Amino acid sequence: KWFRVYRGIYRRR
Repeated sequence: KWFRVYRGIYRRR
């Protein structure tokens, strides 16, 4: 996983 996600990019913290 990556760092804390945010509004604008689909990911998982």
